[PDB]
Amino acid sequence: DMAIALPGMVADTSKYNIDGACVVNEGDVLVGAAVQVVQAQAVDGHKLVKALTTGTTPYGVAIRSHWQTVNAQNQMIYEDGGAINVMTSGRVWMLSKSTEAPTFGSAVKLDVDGQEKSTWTYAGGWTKYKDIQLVEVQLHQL
Amino acid sequence: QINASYQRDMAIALPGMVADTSKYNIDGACVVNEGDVLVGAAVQVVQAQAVDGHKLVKALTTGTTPYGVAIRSHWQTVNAQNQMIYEDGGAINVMTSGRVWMLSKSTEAPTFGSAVKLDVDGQEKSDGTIETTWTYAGGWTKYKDIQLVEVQLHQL
Amino acid sequence: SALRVFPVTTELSPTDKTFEYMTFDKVGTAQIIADYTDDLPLVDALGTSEFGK
Amino acid sequence: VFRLGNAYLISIDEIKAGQATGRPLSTRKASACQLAHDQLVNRLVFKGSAPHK
Amino acid sequence: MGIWTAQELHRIKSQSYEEDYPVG
Repeated sequence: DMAIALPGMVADTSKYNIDGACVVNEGDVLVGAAVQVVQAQAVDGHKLVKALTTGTTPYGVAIRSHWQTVNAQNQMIYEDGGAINVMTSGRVWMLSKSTEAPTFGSAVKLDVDGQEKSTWTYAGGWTKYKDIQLVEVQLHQL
Repeated sequence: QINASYQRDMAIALPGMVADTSKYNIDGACVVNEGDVLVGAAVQVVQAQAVDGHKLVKALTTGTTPYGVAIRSHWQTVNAQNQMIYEDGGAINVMTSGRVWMLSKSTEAPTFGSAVKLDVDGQEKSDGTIETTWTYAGGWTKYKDIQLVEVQLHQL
Repeated sequence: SALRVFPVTTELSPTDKTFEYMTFDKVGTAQIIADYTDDLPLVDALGTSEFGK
Repeated sequence: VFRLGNAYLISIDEIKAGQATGRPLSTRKASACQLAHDQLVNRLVFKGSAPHK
Repeated sequence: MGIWTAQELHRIKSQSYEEDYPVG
């Protein structure tokens, strides 16, 4: 057969929005992890994204791209100082640390690493691939 | 002899009809379970498959959260009881965002922007016991002995 | 796969959403007769149908 | 001077069903759209519109 | 329990009837 999904990959073709005018301010961002806007330049119009930290409001989830980012590892990663794709509305597969699927329509909470711990809501997708435990998340733009 | 000419106007809408071409969203990967669904009435979700991806829906029931409203289609609907219904065990077009014409059983026109209340059977009613996130869009008309209401659905 | 171990036929149009097929059976008998006979046994046929989506 | 407009929808399955059964569904909707425009013009002439003066 | 079905002995009239909505 085939694998069911991968982290950072868009689930369906419903209403979705992708912000391509962003850049990784510091560190590296793992594909499929939540990001936050550190600084939004007023005139230049670029947003400086970063990995989610303690006590901050998430913005979006970084998605995959076979051309924008290459890496020698098995898993994709966004390098510091490169343009990043961030999806702000739609259904996306996301990294998770939970082990049981929550109720459909529940409000999800995000860990300090940008993961899914025990507002965005659960969509109904809960699969397993190479011990990653993807979760399907619906993102709205507020 | 005096020549005569006549005039007649069509109706505005039909139950379950999409109101206008504003931004909408249709969830077509749904299956009807345990009964029949009337076009223009709200539906609920009883199980979302974790791997397969399909969602199982049925008519609204007391103490449940509505998901969307079924819409008209000349290919996916069966003609039974002198109207369109969605039969059990078939795919259903469920709308979860946008403006739609919906069945109603109230008597007074609603106000713009107020919250929508539903009945046990899944039809709009001004004093229903089911709370919804949806709002009223201002349309309020009547097909032949049938009441209709315009409703704005937000994504759950 | 199911498409290699089971037969595949092309008989149904892309617009049909339901189809139906029929099977027929026969009933009757024969007897040893003599000349100047009037009572001869009769035969008949019947059919049944099934549907699909 | 004022402008008027509407629209209609149709799917591929309905197009194929209309092509096969001999009764298309798109021409009926086009006729309905034209009739709606003409009736709106007549209604504007004979009844007016308070918000639009 | 026969050989023919009702649909095989049915005919649909070629002409259809349309409701009238005069323009004015």
